[PDB]
Amino acid sequence: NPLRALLDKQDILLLDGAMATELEARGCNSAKVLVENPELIREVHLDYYRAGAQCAITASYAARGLDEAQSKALIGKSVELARKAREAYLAENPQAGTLLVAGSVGPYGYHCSVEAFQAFHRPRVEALLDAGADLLACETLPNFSEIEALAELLTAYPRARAWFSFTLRDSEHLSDGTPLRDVVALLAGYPQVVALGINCIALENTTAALQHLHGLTVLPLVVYPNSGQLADYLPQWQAAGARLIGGCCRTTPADIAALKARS
Amino acid sequence: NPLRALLDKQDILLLDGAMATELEARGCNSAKVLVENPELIREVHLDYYRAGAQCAIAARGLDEAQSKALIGKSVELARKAREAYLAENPQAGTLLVAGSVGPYGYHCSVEAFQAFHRPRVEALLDAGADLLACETLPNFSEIEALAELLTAYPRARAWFSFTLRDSEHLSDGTPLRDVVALLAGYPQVVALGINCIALENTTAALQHLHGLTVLPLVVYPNSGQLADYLPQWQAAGARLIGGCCRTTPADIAALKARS
Repeated sequence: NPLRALLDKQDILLLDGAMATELEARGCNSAKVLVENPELIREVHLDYYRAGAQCAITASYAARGLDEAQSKALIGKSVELARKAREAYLAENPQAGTLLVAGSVGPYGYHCSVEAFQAFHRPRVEALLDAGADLLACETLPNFSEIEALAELLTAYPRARAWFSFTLRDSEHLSDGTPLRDVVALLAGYPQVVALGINCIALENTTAALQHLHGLTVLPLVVYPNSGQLADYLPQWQAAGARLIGGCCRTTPADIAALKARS
Repeated sequence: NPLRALLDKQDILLLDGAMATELEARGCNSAKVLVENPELIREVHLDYYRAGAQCAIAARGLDEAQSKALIGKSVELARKAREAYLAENPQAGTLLVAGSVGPYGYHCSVEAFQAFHRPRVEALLDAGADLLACETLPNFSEIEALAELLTAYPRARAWFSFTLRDSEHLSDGTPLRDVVALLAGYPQVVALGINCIALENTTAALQHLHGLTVLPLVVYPNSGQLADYLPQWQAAGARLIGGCCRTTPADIAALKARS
């Protein structure tokens, strides 16, 4: 468990934020930057580590024209860059403790078979795991059937660890309508899933959602919503069992810096 | 870009001058005036706008939420004078308020520089500054940290002005070709130059930078005429000109005339 070392020493584990915002500042215009401007992506990760983030989440959301062996080299490269920045930060501040790189697995795109979802995600899971991600961020998941497929797929790789974050229709249901009490009940049978929560969601919908999950599981809860203060919710969220906190769309290293201070 | 509107119409953008001189004239004797005499500071800014300036430019028992209200207030006052001036003479064009970001005064970590400057940057930006004056920067490492810190605020725009050891090196010894090469990778940095410097050290410095970038150069040195250098400086790529220590609205008035 990559989270056990940290959660035994501190109440809050800090995540990073969006990537696009920092890149826009440096004059960027999706996975072209991994080839043409890899140094920028290296620097953005370094900034978040500096602002106080303890876990980095990867860039570059594969491509038309490449086979699936080229895609993994691309996907893997984003993990490598996050790793380079981490080493760089550990050289600067040796007293910074344990830092992690999380490889991202976003949603498909609907209704598919479990095996259809598994064939789709398997390239990326292996690419991220082989590249050296400490854990897998299964995020922005709206579909229950797709959730099953990912948790089953993970069992093929015994050393993999992951969290599962979802999008919501309301405070009690997935975006596809599935009741949260079923999603939790499912994932409870999967020890590899080490954390649960929500992301890419509006701020004023986060707390109720967390509160509901808070009653269904004592797994560390994960929260990183979109920008409007984000650091102002940290008390409510922590009380709702949230232990991994960061930001999504429209967030910058500044929001994470605010979080560091409030913890 | 706050500067394109002005730089598309005129060769020279006028900055203001010192503050202490005008305040001394009105009978002042660090942040006591922001709370006790805020009207005075409003007037000095109004005075500089009249003289021809187009751009206007502390905890101890206080927490950092109070400091930002103080720091923010100084931008607000400059904004009030601007509205006051634009009510009086509406045909005066576009005027800007620049929030100041001074030096750490050495060696600190990048994160230490960023933690130090983050309160003030957010305070100025939230208060409504049009751009940030990163001035009197002697230290290269502190310069990096600041350019990086700025990327956290995508809509922020800034200029970077430095102090020098000679005409080719920062006060910390770093060659200017390194400072320029670095800041060239940071689009938010919209102008470069020098400030708080002796008059007879300005032109050589500008001439060197002139060969390294075509960004608008910023110059505002200490008092000795300051307006007498305006041709030399403009020829050296300078487009933002004003004064620093010991300068008064008179020096800015002189510049207005010579352009």
